[PDB]
Amino acid sequence: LARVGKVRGQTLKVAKQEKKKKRTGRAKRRMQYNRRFVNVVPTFGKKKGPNANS
Amino acid sequence: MGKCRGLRTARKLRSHRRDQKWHDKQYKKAHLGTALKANPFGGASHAKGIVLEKVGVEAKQPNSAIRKCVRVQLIKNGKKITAFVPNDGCLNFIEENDEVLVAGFGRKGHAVGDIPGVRFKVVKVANVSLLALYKGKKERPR
Amino acid sequence: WVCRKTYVTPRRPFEKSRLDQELKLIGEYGLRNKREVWRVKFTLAKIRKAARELLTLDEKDPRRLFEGNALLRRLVRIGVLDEGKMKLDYILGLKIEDFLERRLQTQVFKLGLAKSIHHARVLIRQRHIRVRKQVVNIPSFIVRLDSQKHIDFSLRSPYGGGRPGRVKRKNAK
Amino acid sequence: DTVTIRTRKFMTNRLLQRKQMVIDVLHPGKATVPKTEIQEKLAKMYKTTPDVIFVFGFRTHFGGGKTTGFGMIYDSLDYAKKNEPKHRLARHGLYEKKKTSRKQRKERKNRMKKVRGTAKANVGAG
RNA sequence: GACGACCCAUUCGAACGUCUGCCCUAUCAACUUUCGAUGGUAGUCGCCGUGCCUACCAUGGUGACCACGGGUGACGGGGAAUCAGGGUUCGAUUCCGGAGAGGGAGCCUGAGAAACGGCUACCACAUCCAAGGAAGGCAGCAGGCGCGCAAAUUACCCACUCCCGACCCGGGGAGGUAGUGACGAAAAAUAACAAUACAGGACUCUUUCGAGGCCCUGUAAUUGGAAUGAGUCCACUUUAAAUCCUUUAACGAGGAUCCAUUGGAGGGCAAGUCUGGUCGCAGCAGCCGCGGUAAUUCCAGCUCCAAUAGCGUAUAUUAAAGUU
Repeated sequence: LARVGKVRGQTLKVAKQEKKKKRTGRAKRRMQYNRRFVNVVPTFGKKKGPNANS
Repeated sequence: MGKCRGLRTARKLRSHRRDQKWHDKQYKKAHLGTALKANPFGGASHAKGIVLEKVGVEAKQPNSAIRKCVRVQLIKNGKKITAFVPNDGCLNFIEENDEVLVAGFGRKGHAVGDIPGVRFKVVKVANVSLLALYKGKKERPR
Repeated sequence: WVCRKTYVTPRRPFEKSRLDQELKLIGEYGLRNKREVWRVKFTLAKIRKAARELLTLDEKDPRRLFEGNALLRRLVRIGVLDEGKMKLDYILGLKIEDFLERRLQTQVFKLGLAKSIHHARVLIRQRHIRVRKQVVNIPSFIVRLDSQKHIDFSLRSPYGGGRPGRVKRKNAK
Repeated sequence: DTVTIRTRKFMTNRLLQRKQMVIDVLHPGKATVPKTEIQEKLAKMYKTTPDVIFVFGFRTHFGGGKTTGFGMIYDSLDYAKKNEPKHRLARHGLYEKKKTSRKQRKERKNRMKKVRGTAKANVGAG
């Protein structure tokens, strides 16, 4: 149990690398503005966050 | 309060403050220079040495682990420093009797975390970073 | 030689309240980064500091007169302040948003020919506008009051007279 | 194209025997034309003929539409040929340089230094 | 007109002298004197004033208002970083003053030097030699070795700016120009617009359902029209000659590529009680703490968050510290 490389050398290695190109600079802020505030969805008090994979 | 507020007491103020400043811990290390003489560093951010031999270092309770450090002698002092090695499997990328580059933890004098007796870590083996060795965007140059 | 910074960073690294204001402000005007925001706010807070001196100086001190008179002229010349005001107290009533109205890309959209603000910035950079006789490529022109009645498209462009682009003449060939 | 030559702050510079102005030029759909073409037009605006005219400068602003330079016009040839920095005369040829690169001078100089009486070998001979 | 010379004045200075201003240390409190310490008298010397030096004579001078001694990774100042007010820290380094050219000493020339791109000697180095002798000092520009955590071309040129000479003409690694350059600073691209398609709010139309709808919105599907420099590149221009920049031919965008990364997602602190693997092992963790088979913190995948042509890490230091 002194052995190193243990946890990293017995884990599976997988990927699903992107084909889709993400935006930079201006447009990345444009989407951030619209998706949060100018949609306009919000409803009754909730905890949701901008992520939820629950 | 409880002290002079004269108009001609500049001497009694500026000589008192110059004495009671030495009771501060920080000030007393900076200006005596005993810091420099005692440290294995010259005040330099990094330093370079040559490996002596791998070791295993036990953890302080509650935590129990073996932490796989090294022990190193320096180029320019010849004295010995015990240095941590970062992420999993990076120990293997350090080979005995080669040069390394060391660096402090980020607490600037004191032992960090649950590992005692270690005050230094390792960043580059031989002009190549632990990152690129670990991630696999570079290979051993030998 | 001589160099200095034109912006400062916020003291707090994160703060839910702050970030939303900086985000939504950037959304309206099509700005690229917060560095384009903090730039404005440095200049403003500088002007707010100079004004804050002169109000505490004696009334009818010669220093206070000559500075204020020539200062307020400059604020009126760019059009962030009116001459129906014309005193130092209204400097402190000035705020961030009034500047941004006088930006080039804002004035293209507001008083000229554009779609959404995101379009208008691209037109400035792709050399399809001029300011009186002179091509520009800088959306941060900040535009003097007199020059608002000379904003026109360019005289060599496919927008108005001048040679077509390489999408049209390609398809012609 | 059709281009305009336009004056700007003339001086009758009697001491050097010349007339110096600015060469302010407008070009409509082009800009940045040869300097040779420019001095032709200035030849037939003061009738001084184009071999005593000399011009230089001519940086072109963004988007074209204007270019601005600096021009001299001498009364006679010999007043130019005397005064004139050499490279401006050689700019439209009548003079050259040689001489010859750089270095071959210094290495010869230090060799000439170490002889006395006769240095005619080193001046021709190495 | 040119040159030279004596003196006076002038200019550029040079040299001494006045008053005030200094970092740490008392586990440095008494210091200085015939090996002149302080003063008097006369003389020598020197460009001159003067214990500068010598003879004779006196016994003074300095200190708890910190002398004397020791230390300084101490050249000084004009300044720099941070900063409400008051401060703190740094100043090798482009301007000004000073000191020094391997370490010491002596000296020639000159108006000016105790000169080192002058000389002589000793000491420490190192080179050539026919062994008799001879020659040397990169803290000048480049360049090499060494030292280290740590730093560029043995490039081009007197055209600019100035200096030197008997000189309008000569010379200058001063200086200018280019190369290397993510120390650092300023500017601001990496897709904008319609069609269809779903989707939403005011609306308004309807009892509601539902439908329309333009101010919108993303989001799918393909596209369509339109635009531009990134690059490639003739010409002009630039300049000492050229590069770059600006200016202009001709090629140059359908998103699969003409590809944005660096860190983070338990709390402090903006963002996952998602999925797989590991099971106090391996590792993470500035700090508090995570891992003992159901891990929101480890190793990976997906998604999300922050800043962005930048971001992370180590160390010195300031603010936070009314914890000097």
